[PDB]
Amino acid sequence: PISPIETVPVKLKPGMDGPKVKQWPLTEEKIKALVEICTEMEKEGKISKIGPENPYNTPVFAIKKKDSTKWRKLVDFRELNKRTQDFWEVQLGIPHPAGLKKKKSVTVLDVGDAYFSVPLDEDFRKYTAFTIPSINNETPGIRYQYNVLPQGWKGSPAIFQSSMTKILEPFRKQNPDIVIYQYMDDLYVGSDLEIGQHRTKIEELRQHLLRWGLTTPDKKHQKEPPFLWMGYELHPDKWTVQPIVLPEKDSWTVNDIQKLVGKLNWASQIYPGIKVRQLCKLLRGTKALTEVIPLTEEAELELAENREILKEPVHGVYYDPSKDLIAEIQKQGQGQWTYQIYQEPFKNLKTGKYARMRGAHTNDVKQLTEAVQKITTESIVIWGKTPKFKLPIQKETWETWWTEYWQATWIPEWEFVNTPPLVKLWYQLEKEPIVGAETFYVDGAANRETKLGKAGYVTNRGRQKVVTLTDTTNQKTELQAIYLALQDSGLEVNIVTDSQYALGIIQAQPDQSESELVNQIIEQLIKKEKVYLAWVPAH
Amino acid sequence: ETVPVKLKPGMDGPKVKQWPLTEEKIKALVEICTEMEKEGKISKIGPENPYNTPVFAIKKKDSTKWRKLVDFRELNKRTQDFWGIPHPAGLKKKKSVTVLDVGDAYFSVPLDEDFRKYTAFTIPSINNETPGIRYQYNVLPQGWKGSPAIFQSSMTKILEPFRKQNPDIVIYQYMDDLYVGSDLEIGQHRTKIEELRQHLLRWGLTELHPDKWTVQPIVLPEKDSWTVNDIQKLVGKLNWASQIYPGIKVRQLCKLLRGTKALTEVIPLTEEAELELAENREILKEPVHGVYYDPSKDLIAEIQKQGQGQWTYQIYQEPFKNLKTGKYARMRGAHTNDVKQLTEAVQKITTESIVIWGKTPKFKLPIQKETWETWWTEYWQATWIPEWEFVNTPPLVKLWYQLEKEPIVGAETF
Ligand SMILES: CC(C)OC(=O)c1cc(NC(=S)OC(C)C)ccc1Cl
Repeated sequence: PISPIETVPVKLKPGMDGPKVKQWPLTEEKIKALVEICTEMEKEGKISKIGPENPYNTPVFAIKKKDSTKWRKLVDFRELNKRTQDFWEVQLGIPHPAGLKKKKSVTVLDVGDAYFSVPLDEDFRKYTAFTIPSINNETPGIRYQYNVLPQGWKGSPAIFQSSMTKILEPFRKQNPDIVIYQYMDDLYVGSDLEIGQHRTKIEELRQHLLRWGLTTPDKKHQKEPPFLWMGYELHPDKWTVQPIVLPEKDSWTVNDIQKLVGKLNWASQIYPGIKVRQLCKLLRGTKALTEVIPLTEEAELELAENREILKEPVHGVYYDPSKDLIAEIQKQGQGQWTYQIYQEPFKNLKTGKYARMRGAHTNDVKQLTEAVQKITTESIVIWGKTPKFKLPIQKETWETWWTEYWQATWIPEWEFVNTPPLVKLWYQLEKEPIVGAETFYVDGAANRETKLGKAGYVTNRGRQKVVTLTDTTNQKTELQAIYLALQDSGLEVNIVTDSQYALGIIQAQPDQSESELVNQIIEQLIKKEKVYLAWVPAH
Repeated sequence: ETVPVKLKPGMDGPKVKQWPLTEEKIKALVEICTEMEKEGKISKIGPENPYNTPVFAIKKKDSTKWRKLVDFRELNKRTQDFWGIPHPAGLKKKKSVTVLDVGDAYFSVPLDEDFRKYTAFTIPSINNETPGIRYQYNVLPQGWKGSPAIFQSSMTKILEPFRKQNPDIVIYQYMDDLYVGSDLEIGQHRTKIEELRQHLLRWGLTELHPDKWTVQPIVLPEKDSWTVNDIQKLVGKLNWASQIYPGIKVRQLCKLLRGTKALTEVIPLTEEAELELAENREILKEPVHGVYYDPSKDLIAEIQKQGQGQWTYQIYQEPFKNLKTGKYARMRGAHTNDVKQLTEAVQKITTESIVIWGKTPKFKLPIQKETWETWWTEYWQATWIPEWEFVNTPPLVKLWYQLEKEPIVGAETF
C-alpha cells in the first residue's frame, strides 16, 4: 500500500556516485529480526528485492527500542546523503507563538510513516541499496532497495513536505477558513468554525489524505491540546510558559552550572528579574566539567531568588490582526534592554531582553537604536509588521543626537514613555571653543617597543605636568594625556590633541568603551560643565 | 526561440536567502505572481531546485500598484558575459534626460529552458506558517543582465524609427531603463517623449538635466579675525588636503600656531601666511589634473552624512582621484528618516553614474548593515540595485567635503 503521487527528480551531487560502504556483519539474532521486518516492508510495497546488478550499498543496523523492546531497523545514509544533490532549505524558520492567532479549535494530525508513503524517484532508487548479513558472512545475504522516501535520507524531508503542499492545495482553496501547518510528520489544523463543523472538516481532510495513501493517527496515538511548542504550552485560546525546573543539590559540577545558566538565560527572556551574575562567577578558572564548585552564599541566594520567580506561571495572549502592535523597551542597566510586545495592556504576546552588547565604543542612543532594529526585524518576521514604539527617551534627545551623528540611523514611528531610567546624552562636546576656559595642549608619547612613555599637557595659563608610564602603548599615552587634562581642569575645558583616536571621540562621542581608559575619560567628560575637543595634525 | 545562456566557467546558481517582507508586500507579490503564473511567465518549482534569489515589492513611483522586484545581483554576476551598447558620450551633454522602464518587454521572450532553474525566487509567509511559494522564470526576467542583452536586436529594431525621426535625441538602455536626452525645451521634449512612449506602447511597454551638474571646488573660510582654533581646524583640513594637491602649503600658518595660546585668542595674519593662503585658494579653484576614467576598473562612490539632511559623495576609482564630487539635500518628506535620504541619494548617484559612464558605482555606505537591510527596500525605486559595503566615515574626509562651494543664491526657480 503505497501512493499515486508523482516523484521528484533527484540527481547525484554533481558527478559523484552512489555509496559503496560494506555491510556491517551481524548476529543470527539481529539478522533474523531484520529479515522479519524487511519482508513486511517488501509486501507493503516500500522496498524491493534486487540483485547482483546493483553495486551501491548502505549498511543496515538492528537496535531494540523502548516502546516494544521489539527488534527494529536503522540504515546509515550518511554517505548516500553526502553524495545526494542539495535541495532547497526546509522550513528552518518555525512560527513563534506570539505570531499565531487564536482558533476556536485546533487539531494535530500525525502523518506517521509519511516518509515511507511517498514514492522515491525510481532512477535514484538504486542508490538506496543495502544488505542483510548472513550468519557470520556465509553465502550472499538478502538485497533490497527503497522505492519510497527513506528514513534518514537527505531528500526525504524536503520532498515529503512539498508533496504535502500539492496534496493540500485543493483542500486549502476549498476551505480558506481552515488553517493547516506542516512540521515534521505533523499537520496542525486550526479554525474558527463551531466544534462540530471543525471535527467534520478534520475528517474530510483525513479521508482526503487517505485518497492519496496518507494514513493518519489512531485514537491511541492522538495528540491533544495543550501543545508543547518548544518552551511553550499552547492552548487554542492562549499559551502558557512551561514551568521550568531547577534542581536542588549539594553537589554542582561545571556542566551543572553551565546547563543551569543556560536554562536560566533562556528564562531571562520571559521572566522579569532573572540574574546569573553570581552563578556565572563560579565558572572562573574551572579545570573540568566534572569539577564540583561550591555555591558561594551569593550564588546560593540568587539561585534561591530565581526559584521564587520561576514559580509564577507566565500566561500569554495570541495575535489578533484587528488591533495595534505595540512594543515598549526599558534600559535594564547599561547595555541591557528589556522589551515586551502587546496589543492590549498587560496582555503580552512576546517579551525578551537583549544581552549587554560589550564592544569597541558606543552610546545609549545608538544601542537603543540597535535594540529597536533587532525588535523590528523580529516583528517583521512574526507579524509582517513593525510595532508602534514606546521608548524611554525624550524626542528632544533623539532629534539632538540623530540629526548630528556621523552615521545614518533611524527609529520607526515611536512615542516617548517616561519609565526611568531614561536614556539621555551623558555629555555633549562644545560646538565651539570655550571663551574664558583654560586650554590644555596635550601630548603623550611612548616607545611602542619598550612600552615606556610619558604624557602631559601645558596650558595657556601656565599649568603643566608629565607622568612617566611603564608598560603602555602610544595610543594609551595620548589618551592618558587627555585624562589628566580633564582631571586637573575646572568645569569648562578646551583641549587640543593630534590623536587620531581623539578625532573618533569628537565624531562619535561614545559613552561606553572596551578600554577602561576611554571609559575613565568618558567619566571625566560627563563630569565637566563644558568641554571643547579640537584636533590638529601631528608635529 | 531561446538562446543557450550559461554560467561563467565553474560558477553555480545563487542560493541567496529571502529577507522577511511586510505583509502588504507579501500580499502584492502573491497577487502579482499568480497572474504571471497564469500568463505562463513563471511556474512553481520543486524542492530539487536548491537555488534562490531575493524578491520584494516596490511602489511603482506614482500609483498604488506595487511593482515586483528581484535582486538578481548574484545571478547577474554569475551570468556569462556577452563579451550591451557602448556608452554614448553625448548623453551627459543634454539639457534634459528622461528615464523609462522597458523591462516589461522581456516577458515576451522565452528564457533558455536550461537556465530557468537558476532564476528560482520565493514568496515568504508571515511567522513562517506557510511554506514559501517557489517559482522560476520561463521568460526573460526583469533586472537580469542577460535580458536587455538578448532583447537587443528587438530593441534596436523597435527604436530606429523614432531615432531617424528625431536624430538630435539620444537613447540609452541600461538594464530595464531607457534614458532619453534631447535639447528640446521641456514641453517640446516631454511631448516628444510621449510621442516615443506611444511608439513603444504599440508593442507592449509602459527629469534629469546632465548639463547642470558635476563641479564645485573647495572654498576656504574667510574671517574678519582668525583665532588659534580657526587656524588649527583650517591647517588640519589643508594638511589632509595635501594628499590631492601637493602644492598646498601650511608651514607659514603653523608658525602662527607656535605657542601655547588660548584657543579663542586672535592671531594677526602675516603677509607671508596670507600669501600661502591665497596660493592655496588658487590651487583649489580647480579639480586635480590627470584624472581619466578607466572602464576596466571598478567605479566607486563614497557617501558621508553632513547632517541636517545634507550629504556629500565622491565618485572615483583611485583614492583622491575623483571623477566627480557632489552634494545631496534631503527630499521633501524625508525630514525624520535617514534611510530615505540615503536610499534616495544612492539612487541619484547611481543614475548619474549610468548617465555619465554607463555602469553603476559600488557604494561605501555610512550606515550599519542591519539598518540598511532592514529598511532600504522600503524606499527603493529603481529597477537596478547597486553593490555596497558599510563603512565608518573618517572624520576628516567629511570635514573636507563639507567645505564645497554652494551657490550665491541658488538655481533660481522663479
Ligand atoms: C505551534 C502549533 C503546532 O500550534 C498550533 O497548531 C496552534 C496554532 C494556533 N494559531 C494559529 S493562527 O494556528 C496556526 C496553525 C496558523 C493556536 C493554538 C495552537 Cl495549539
